[PDB]
Amino acid sequence: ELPTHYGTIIKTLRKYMKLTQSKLSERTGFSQNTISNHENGNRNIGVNEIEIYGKGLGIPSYILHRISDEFKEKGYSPTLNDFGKFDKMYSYVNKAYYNDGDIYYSSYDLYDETIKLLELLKESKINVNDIDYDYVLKLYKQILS
Amino acid sequence: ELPTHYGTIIKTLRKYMKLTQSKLSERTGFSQNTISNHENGNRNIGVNEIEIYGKGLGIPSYILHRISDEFKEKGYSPTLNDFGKFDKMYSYVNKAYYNDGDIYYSSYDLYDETIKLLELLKESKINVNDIDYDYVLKLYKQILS
Amino acid sequence: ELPTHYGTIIKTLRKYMKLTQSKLSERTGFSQNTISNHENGNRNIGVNEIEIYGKGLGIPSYILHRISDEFKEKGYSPTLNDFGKFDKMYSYVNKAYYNDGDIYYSSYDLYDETIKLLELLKESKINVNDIDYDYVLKLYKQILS
Amino acid sequence: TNTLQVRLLSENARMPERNHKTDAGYDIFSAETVVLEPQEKAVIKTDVAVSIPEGYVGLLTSRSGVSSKTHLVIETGKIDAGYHGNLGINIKNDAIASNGYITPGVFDIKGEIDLSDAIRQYGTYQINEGDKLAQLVIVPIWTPELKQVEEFESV
Amino acid sequence: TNTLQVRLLSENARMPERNHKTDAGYDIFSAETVVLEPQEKAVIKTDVAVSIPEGYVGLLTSRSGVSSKTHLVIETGKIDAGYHGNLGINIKNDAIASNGYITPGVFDIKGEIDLSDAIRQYGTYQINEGDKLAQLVIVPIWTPELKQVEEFESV
Amino acid sequence: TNTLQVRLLSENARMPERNHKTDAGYDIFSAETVVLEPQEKAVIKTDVAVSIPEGYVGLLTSRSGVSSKTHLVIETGKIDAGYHGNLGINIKNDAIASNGYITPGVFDIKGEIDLSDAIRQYGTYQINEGDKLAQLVIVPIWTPELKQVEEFESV
Ligand SMILES: [Mg+2]
Ligand code: NI
Ligand code: NI
Ligand code: NI
Repeated sequence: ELPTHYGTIIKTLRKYMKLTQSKLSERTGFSQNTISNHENGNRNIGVNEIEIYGKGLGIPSYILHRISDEFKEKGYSPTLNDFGKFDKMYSYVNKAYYNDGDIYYSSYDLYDETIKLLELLKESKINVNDIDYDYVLKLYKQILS
Repeated sequence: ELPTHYGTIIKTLRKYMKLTQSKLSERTGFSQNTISNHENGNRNIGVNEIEIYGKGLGIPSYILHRISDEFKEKGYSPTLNDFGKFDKMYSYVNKAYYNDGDIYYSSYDLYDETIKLLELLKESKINVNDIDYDYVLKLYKQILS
Repeated sequence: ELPTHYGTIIKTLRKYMKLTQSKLSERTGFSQNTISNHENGNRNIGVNEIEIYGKGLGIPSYILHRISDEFKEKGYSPTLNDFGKFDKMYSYVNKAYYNDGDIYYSSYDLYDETIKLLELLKESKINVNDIDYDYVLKLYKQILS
Repeated sequence: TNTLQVRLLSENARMPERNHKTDAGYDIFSAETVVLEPQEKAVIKTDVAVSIPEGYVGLLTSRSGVSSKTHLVIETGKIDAGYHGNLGINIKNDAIASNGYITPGVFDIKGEIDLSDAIRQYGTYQINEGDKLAQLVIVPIWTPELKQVEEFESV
Repeated sequence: TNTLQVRLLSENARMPERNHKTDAGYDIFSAETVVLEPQEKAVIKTDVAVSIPEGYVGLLTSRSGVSSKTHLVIETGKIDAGYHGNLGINIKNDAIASNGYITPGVFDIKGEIDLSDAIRQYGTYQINEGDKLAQLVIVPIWTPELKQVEEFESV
Repeated sequence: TNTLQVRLLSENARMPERNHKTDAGYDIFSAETVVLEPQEKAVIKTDVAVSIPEGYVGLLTSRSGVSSKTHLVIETGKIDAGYHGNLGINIKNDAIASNGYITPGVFDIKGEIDLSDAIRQYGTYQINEGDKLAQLVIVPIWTPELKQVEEFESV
């Protein structure tokens, strides 16, 4: 049985992806009652269930566990709070890993690397929306040397 | 052409497994006449034939060659003589190799290791029948450090 | 677009293999007009086209590129000039690589190695036609130590 | 059936991870904290077990970022179908110790240095519980009967 | 469809080569010139890119002549389906530096020595643009869904 | 047909061995006795030959007990379909020689030490005729035609 904060993680994520409890069930195969209990904290959720939510949400399952690890270290998840920024940046990061040798052969963890890139921007008051792939790529190579 | 002592090895093994010359043929596909000649020392046996006897006896073929190597070093096979004890111990040893990391990653040769475990017991006048898996496992890890 | 000397390389090779422009087309699937233009220097040839000529000529494609590299270093190809000798020797060399451990595990480049063996013979005025596999094998091991 | 069964053997175990359905492998995590001075060897426990189906072999192997930016060398383990024990990563620190040079610093799995509790040879790595150390790649296999022959012959 | 798509990324790139239709692999060529003193590491650019199809992995790996007659050690890279960047060869010179011993000589990929422009540690290799350094072997893979279980159970 | 043809090339050759039908590989035996001081390399003869069928590659590779309890490092050889010569195991002793330290002792393939006929560097291994040194794992392969493209494109 996984921690109960997974309920919040799945609700907030479901909402971000613009999906209804009924529409998620249609993709996951859970009962709407089961989903509501999951999110409410009624039913505990298992590791195997987390794999199914990921597929239905169109998010890699391991990311949900990383968010949960943030809950445990602090008491909340900055990543979950600013998930829109994480989405944008994680997509640049993936495009770099699969298309540039300097990234592909040096990278250690794409998630942690996405977060260090966001944290660097925040520290210099730069908005993720006002920059492009090539700017990120140059910076990303800097943090891998 | 393999040495003629293979005839004795196959007879004694056939007998240990409670199989008749006719029943072995039924599983091997040799003629009863061929089997008798093999065991009597009439026909020499080939390496490819040894692979077939192993399958029919339900014993890994390489073990027959190891027994034969004992014949060559001494003039007889202690293992063949006490084959019942070897059977019991070899089974513990295999269960350990496929279920415990300390054995799986350190083991060099399961046959030689089965024999060193028996020889250690003999040197302390301990009967193989009066001990269990967990006792063997502790000892087996000792001989692999 | 590849260099134009590839036209000469394909013509001279076609002729060596005793094939007509029509017969090559039958095996390659090019138009006789295309082949003639290729050889004449009209059409430039692509890398993908070189792969098809190789298959039709029954020669490994990479060899055509090696001949071309000789054209670029000097202004002509000694290998192409004495291609009959290269053929004979390359066949010994391949038989050695696939049948003798000393060659298989030590070899660096079968083409360069074929050429060093010919160059050694030439320097001692020895005719390739008057020697056999075993003589080459002994020499080939010498140049790999 | 296209599923792989996994056992978590302790509270330090992490379920293996994959980015992309098309990726070759599953990333594998250390369950323990290990210090390796130069030329030191260990088999590092993951507290995970898997059931490789018949006809396959599992390959427990290195990651490009780790092997190209550190001296940690991983020897590819071949996991048999039916091995059900704890998966171990077979590792050497192949840095060479430089004369004296001693330090309180230790390198991590990213090639970076921090400060440690003790004095050791310069070049020492410390692996941490939760380090993303290896991957698992599963490939099909051919397992024929052997036949001895005097000369080879056409199939 | 039985074809592999290849991109040549520069004028120093060489199309991969194969002798014999039955050979396991395609020989791969260095696109650059690199000096490696003892214990030195690099990822060496080929200026080639490939598109490994779904269900496979590419193995970028060593050749017997190179690895048995030199100290150059290549760590097998696992190329994912959909990696489309420049292919790199992950290499270490695992010779050990002997005390002093310095030299103007450098060893090549055949184990032979020539004379160089500078003084370096005895044992230094120089890799040249066009060296036939590695091969590419492509094998099929199993990529299942993971299921956690309390105990293993029959398929 | 599910059989692999094998040639025994001498009286020192041993037929390859397998425990369990489901095991990934066949254990392979040294046909000779070899002393390797630290950093010494050799290709060790088995006096065995095999005929790998078309569409496969043979992988001649290490065993966990040997590689984790000794400094003997084996580089995985790729055996082509149609290579019919003597199979060789590509090996280095990757222990480092410690200053002076000389000894009449030699280590074996189990990590143990015995007494030898000569004085050598501490860290020297001796491999014996009949040592169970490597395994053979056979996997299927994809061997396509190459096509050059300006840009990649969907299959
Ligand atoms: Mg080393
Ligand atoms: Ni996403
Ligand atoms: Ni038995
Ligand atoms: Ni030819």
